[PDB]
Amino acid sequence: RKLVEQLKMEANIDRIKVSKAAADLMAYCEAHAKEDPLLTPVPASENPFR
Amino acid sequence: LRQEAEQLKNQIRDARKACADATLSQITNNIDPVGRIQMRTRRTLRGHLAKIYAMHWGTDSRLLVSASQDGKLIIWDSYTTNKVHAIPLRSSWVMTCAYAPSGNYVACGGLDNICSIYNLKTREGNVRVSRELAGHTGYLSCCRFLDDNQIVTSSGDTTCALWDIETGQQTTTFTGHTGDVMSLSLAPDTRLFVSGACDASAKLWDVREGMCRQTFTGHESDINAICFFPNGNAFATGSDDATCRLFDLRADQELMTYSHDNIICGITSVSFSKSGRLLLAGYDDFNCNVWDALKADRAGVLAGHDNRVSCLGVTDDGMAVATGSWDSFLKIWN
Amino acid sequence: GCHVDSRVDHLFPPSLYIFVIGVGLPTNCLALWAAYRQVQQRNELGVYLMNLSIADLLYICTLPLWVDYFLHHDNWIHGPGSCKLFGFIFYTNIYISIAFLCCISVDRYLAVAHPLRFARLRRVKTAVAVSSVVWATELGANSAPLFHDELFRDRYNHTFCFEKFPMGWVAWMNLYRVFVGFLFPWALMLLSYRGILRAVRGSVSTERQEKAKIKRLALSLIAIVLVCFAPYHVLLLSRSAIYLRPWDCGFEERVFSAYHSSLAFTSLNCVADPILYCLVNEGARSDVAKALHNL
Amino acid sequence: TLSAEDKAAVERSKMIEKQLQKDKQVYRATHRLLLLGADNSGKSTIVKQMRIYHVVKTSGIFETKFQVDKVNFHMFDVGAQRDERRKWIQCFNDVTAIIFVVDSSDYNRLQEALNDFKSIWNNRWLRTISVILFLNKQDLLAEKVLAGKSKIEDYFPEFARYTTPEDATPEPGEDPRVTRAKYFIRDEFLRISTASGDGRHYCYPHFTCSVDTENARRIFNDCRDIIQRMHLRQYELL
Amino acid sequence: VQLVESGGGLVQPGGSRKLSCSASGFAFSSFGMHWVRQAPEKGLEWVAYISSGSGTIYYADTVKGRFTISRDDPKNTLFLQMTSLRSEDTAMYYCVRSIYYYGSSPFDFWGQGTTLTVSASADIVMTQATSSVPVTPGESVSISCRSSKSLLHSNGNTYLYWFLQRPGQSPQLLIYRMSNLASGVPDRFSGSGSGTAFTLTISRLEAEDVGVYYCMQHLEYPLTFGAGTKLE
Repeated sequence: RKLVEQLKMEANIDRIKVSKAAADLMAYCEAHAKEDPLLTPVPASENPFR
Repeated sequence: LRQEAEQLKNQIRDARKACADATLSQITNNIDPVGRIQMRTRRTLRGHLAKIYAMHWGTDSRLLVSASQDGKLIIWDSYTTNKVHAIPLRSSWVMTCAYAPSGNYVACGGLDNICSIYNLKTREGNVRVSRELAGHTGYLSCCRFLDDNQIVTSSGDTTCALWDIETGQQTTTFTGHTGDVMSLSLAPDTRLFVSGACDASAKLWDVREGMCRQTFTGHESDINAICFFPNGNAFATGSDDATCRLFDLRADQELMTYSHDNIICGITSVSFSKSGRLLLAGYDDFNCNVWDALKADRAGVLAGHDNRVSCLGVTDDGMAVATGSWDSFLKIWN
Repeated sequence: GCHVDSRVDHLFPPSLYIFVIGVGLPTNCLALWAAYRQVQQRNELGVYLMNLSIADLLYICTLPLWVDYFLHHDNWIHGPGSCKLFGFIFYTNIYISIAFLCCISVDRYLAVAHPLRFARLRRVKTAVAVSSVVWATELGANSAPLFHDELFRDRYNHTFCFEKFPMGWVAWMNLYRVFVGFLFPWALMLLSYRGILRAVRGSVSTERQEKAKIKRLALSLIAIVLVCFAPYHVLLLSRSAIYLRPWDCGFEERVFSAYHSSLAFTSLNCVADPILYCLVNEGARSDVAKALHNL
Repeated sequence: TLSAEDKAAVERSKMIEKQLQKDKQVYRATHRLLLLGADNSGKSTIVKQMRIYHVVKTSGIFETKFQVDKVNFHMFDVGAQRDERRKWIQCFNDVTAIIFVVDSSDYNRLQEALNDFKSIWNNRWLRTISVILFLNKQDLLAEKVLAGKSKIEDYFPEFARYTTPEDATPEPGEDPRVTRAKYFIRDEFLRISTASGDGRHYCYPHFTCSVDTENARRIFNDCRDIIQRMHLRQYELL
Repeated sequence: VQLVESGGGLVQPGGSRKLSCSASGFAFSSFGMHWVRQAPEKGLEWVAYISSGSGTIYYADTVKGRFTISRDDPKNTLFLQMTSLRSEDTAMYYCVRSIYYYGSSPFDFWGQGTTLTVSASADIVMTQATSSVPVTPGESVSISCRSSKSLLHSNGNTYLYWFLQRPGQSPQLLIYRMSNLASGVPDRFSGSGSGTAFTLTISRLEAEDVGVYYCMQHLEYPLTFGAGTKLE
C-alpha cells in the first residue's frame, strides 16, 4: 500500500535527455582539467609528497 | 493490488526507456583518453595491528583517520607520517570511520550498533567519547557528518538514520530498503545522500523530508560502495558482481558500466577524482584500479597491497589517494 | 716438521669448489631474497634465513683464492693479510652456519611443540637480538688464530695458510671446535626435530602423508648436516687426538688427503642450505618464480 | 633539518608507536572465537556458564573473555543482527576458530542446522577458519531416544541403513541406540565438513551438554591444534 | 584545567630549592612543560622545558648546569631542582603547558606563579617597539616586534607567539604560530607579519585589554621572549 504511493511519487518526476547528462558530465570534466593533480602530474615542487 | 505496483514499475521502466537517446560511450568517443596513468607509493603509514576497513580524509587534506578491527582509530599526518592521535575504541569490530568537516570530531561504528562520536579538540589533551548514538537494530555500515551536530548512519537493518548529536535522537529515519545498507555518500551540498544496499539497489534520499526521492536498480548482486560525482548530479557504485556503475540523478538511468572479463572479484571501495575524469575502485584481487569515467577503459592500476583493498579515499584538492588493505597498511599515492 | 703430499688433493677440492661457486652463488642469493620476503611478512624465521645465506655468501666469496691456493700444491702467493681475513672467513663461516641452523630448529620447536606460548621469543626483534648474539659469540670465540702467526711458509714447495703440518694451542682450539661447534648444535637440532615430530604425532588436522613428509624432511636436514660436517671433525679430532706421548709426526699418509678432501666435502653444506630451507618449500619457490618473472 | 615543533611531533609519534607495540603484544597473545548457533541451540547457556565458572538494549555483539591454562580467549556472539550473515561474517576471517553450537534433540530443525553449517563451511572468507561444532543437548537426545515417542528414521530416511562406526567411544555406558543416533548426527555434519575441505581447515566435533564444565578445555585443545597447524604452515614445515 | 605551583620563598645566596608545580584537570602525561621566570620588574625568560616521556630536556644557557627539571607523571607534579642560587635567580617562576602535533596550540595554559627572592652568542634576539603605548578605549593598536633571524621555516610555519599579561594574574596566550587565535581569545585580536617584522592588532579595545604584550619565538632553542609592550 505505502509501496504503491512511494513508487508513484518517485515516478511522477521530470527527466532530462541522457545526451544532456553526458554533455554535462563532460563539461564538468573539462572545466576542472587543470586542477586535478592525478590527471595532470604537478611538477615536483608543489606536492608535499616529494 | 500488486498488479497496480507491477503496472507502475512497468510505467517507470517505459519512461526511463523513452528518456534514453544516446549513451555516454558514443558521445565521449571524440574525447582523448587520459592515457596510461602511473601513480607511485609516496608514503606508507604503518601501525595498525589488524586489518583496516575504513579511512576518511580531513578537509584540510593533510590529516587522516583510519579504523582497524584491533579496536583503534589512528589520526595520521600524511605529509610526515606522524601519528597525531590514537583512539582506543570500546568495540573492536569497527567498520566505518568519519572525520568531521570542522575537524573537531571523528565518528566510528560497527557490530556494536552504536555510532560513537569523539571530541578531538578538548581543554584536556586527550580525545574522549562525546556521546554514543543508539537505536539501530543492525550493524552500522557507514557514518557521515553533515556538520558538527548532525550525522547520517547506515545500518544492517534497512534503516538509514539522521541524528542530532546534541541530544541523540533519530530525527529522520529513512526506510525503504530490503537488504543491508552498505555505503552512504553525501551530496556536495549536504541536502541529499545515496545509499547502496544488499537488494542490489541504490536510493537518493531527501534529508529534510525523509522520502526515497529516486531508486536505482541495475546490479546483479549486493552493492558494496558508493560515491558522488563531484558535480552532485551523478554517482558511482561497486558491487560483488565485479562491476561498477554510474547513475545520473536527473536522467534516472545507468550511464556506463566499468567491467572487464579478467576481473572476477568484487569492488570494495569507490572514489572519484577531483574532476571525475578518474574513477578509483578497490578490489579483492589485492589491488586497486583506476578507471576513465568517460571512456570506461582501465586507465591505471594501484598494486602494492598484499591483501584486499578495503578502503580508498581521494583528498579534497586531489593531490593524493589513500588506500588501506587487510594487510594493516595505508599507502599514500600521488 | 714432517712433509706430506697431495697427489689428487690439488684436483678434487678445486673442481668441487668450482661447482660450489657456480651453483651455490645464485641459489644462496635466491635464499636471501626469499628470507627477506619472509621478514617483510612479520616472520621470525626469515631473519635467521637471511643470516644463513649471508653466512654462506661470504664463504663463497672466500673460495676463489683458496682455489688458487689449492691447484698450486698448497702455495699462497697473495699476502699475509689476505691469509688472515680470508682463512678466518673460510674456517668460521661453517660454524656460523651450524649455529643458525640450530637457531632455526629451536624456533620451529617453539612454534610447533609449544604453541600458544612463548610469544615474545617468536618476534622479529628477539630474533635480531639472538642473531647479533650468535655473530658476536662465533666471531669472537673462533678469533684465536687472528692473534697468532699468520702463515707457516715452507720449503717443500708449500706456502701455507691457517694450517701448519704438524700442529700447542691449535689442539685445544680443535677440541672446542668439535665439541661446541658441531656436537652441541647438532644435539640441539636432533632433539628439537624429535620434539617437533612428537608434537606432530598428535595433530588431528594433519593427514598421514604430511606427517611422513615432515619426518622425511627433518631426517634429511639432520642427515645432510651430519654427512657434510662429520668427516672434517672426525679427522680433525683424530689429528688433535695425537698431539696431546712422542712428537711422532708421521701422518703424511693422512694429512692432506684426509683434511683437504674433507674440507672440500664440508663446503657442500653451503649449497645444501638454499635447497633444504628455500627450494623444497612451495611458497619460497613461488616467491622465487615471482622474482624470475621480472627478469 | 626540522623545527623544534616537528621534533616534538615526531616524539609524539614515537610514543604512540610505543603504546601500539604494547597493544600488539597483548593482541597477539589473545585468541579470538566466534560463537554461532540457533535459537534452540543452547549457546546462551554455554556463554553464561563459561562467564560464570571462568573469569545496552540493541547491542549487536557480546564480548566474553575467559582464560584457560594462562591463555586468553575472546569469544563473540552476535546479539542484535538480522537473519542475513553474508556481510558481517567477513569480519571474522582472522579468528582462531568458529564454535558452531547445534541442538541435537530437535530432529526437525536439524536440517536447517545442516544448511547453516554448509553455509559457514563453504563461505569464501571463512576458508582456513576451523570449526569446533558443539553437538549440544546430548541428555535430551538420550532421553528422547529412550522414550521412543519421536523417531529419527522418519525425518532422516538413511538412518535405517546406518551402522555405528567402530571407532565409537561411549564412555559411561549408555544404550546402543543413543550412541547410534548421536554418531549419525555427527556423521552428517562431518560429511558436510569433509566434502569440500581441501585440507586448509578442519572440523572438530564434540558432544556437549550445556552444563558441562569441560567446554573451555575442549576449545583450548582444539585451538592448540589449529595454531599448531598454522605454525607448521608458517615455518616451512609443510 | 589548572596548574598550581608552590615551593618558593626567601632563600639565601648559594642555597638550593625545589620548585613544584601540581597539575590537575588535564592529561598531564601527554604534555610538555616549561618553566618561565620573569624578573621583578622585567620581561619573561625561559628556564627549562621537559618533554612528554622525558626524552627531551632543554635548559637555558644562563642556568645550564645549576638547574634541573623533572616530572612525576603518576603523582602529577612537575619539579625544578635549583642549585647555587645566584642573584639573577630572583624572579616569579611560571609553569606552562605545551603539546605538540599538527595543528596544536603550545603554551596555552600558564600557572599562577611562585615568587622566589634571593637576598643580597648564537641566539635569536626579539626586540619590541617603545615599551609604552597609551591608547584610549575603542581605538585600534598595532604592537610590533622584530626578530634577528627569519622565524619562517621550510615547513611554512612562522613560530611567533603572542602573550598578554594583565597587571594581576599570569600570562595568557593570544596568538600562536603568528596567526592563530587561542581557545577563548576574542575575534578582535589578529596577528600578521612577514618573517622578521611582526605586528599584533587589537581591533577595538576594552578596559580588560590592558597589560603587557610579550612575543616569543619557538623556531629554535633557547626560547627568547622580548621586552614586552605596555598599554595604558
